Amino acid sequence: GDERAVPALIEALKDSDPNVRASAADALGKLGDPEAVEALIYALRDKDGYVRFSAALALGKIGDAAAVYPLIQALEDEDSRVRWSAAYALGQIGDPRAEEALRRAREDSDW
Amino acid sequence: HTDPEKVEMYIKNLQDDSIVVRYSAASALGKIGDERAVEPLIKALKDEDGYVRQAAALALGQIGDERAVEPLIKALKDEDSTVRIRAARALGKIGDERAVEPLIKALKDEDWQVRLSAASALGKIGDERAVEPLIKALKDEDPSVRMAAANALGQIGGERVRAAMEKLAETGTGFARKVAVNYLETHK
Repeated sequence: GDERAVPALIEALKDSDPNVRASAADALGKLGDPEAVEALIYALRDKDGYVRFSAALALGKIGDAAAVYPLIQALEDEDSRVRWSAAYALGQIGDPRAEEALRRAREDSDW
Repeated sequence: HTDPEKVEMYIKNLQDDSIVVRYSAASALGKIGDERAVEPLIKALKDEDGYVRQAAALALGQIGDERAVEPLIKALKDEDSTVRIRAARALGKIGDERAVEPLIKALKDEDWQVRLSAASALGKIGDERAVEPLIKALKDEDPSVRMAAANALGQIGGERVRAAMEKLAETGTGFARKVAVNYLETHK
């Protein structure tokens, strides 16, 4: 499609304003562009939970399997909202490895 | 199915002054998959702008031409981490054995996401030269890299992986010991 906007949106993920970073993540999500998977995977480790949530949702809409292990790791995030946005993303991607991870993450919490 | 006019239009766009036109052209040519774009994309891999290099690396992997194996091995040394990621995944897709030793070095990259992509690529290639580096990667500080190394080890399979798992089951600790324990239970 229109790749022209993608580089500035990836740069907007590095902005000092977390609202700008979450906005950029939402925009890249609507595009569903695989050109932003790496940048959004990095955005999953952002200091702000509202950005991590937005990056997780955007990764789900892109549907690229490169996000599978980082999203699996985001199931053990301190912020409970990030946890179900990561789980929603994994569900959308539809990779079998997520199933085992969800049942395993249940075992680690139960102990 | 292809459009020869569009392919040549995008090849010319790789020589444009605008970073954004160059990036869109490399992206478009990757989705097309025409081998006519391999030589121009190999040159775009050396572009001054990082985004243009990323799109060129992704595109060359999508085409899967072996002419790109050596330029992509060099791109594993790029200053931009997302260019190094795409160079690794592009080299995993092609499956050439020439990429095994450079990917093994890439498993020791300063960036966790590059290490993640190297583990994944070695698993897709299936070369047993990766078995020892991947076992070392089971001890990585980053949990995603550990999971990708454990997955890559299962993908390689064979007698060398089973023997390495046998040793790990006894001598190892933590996650690496668990990976080895779950491997021997699903491979006997």
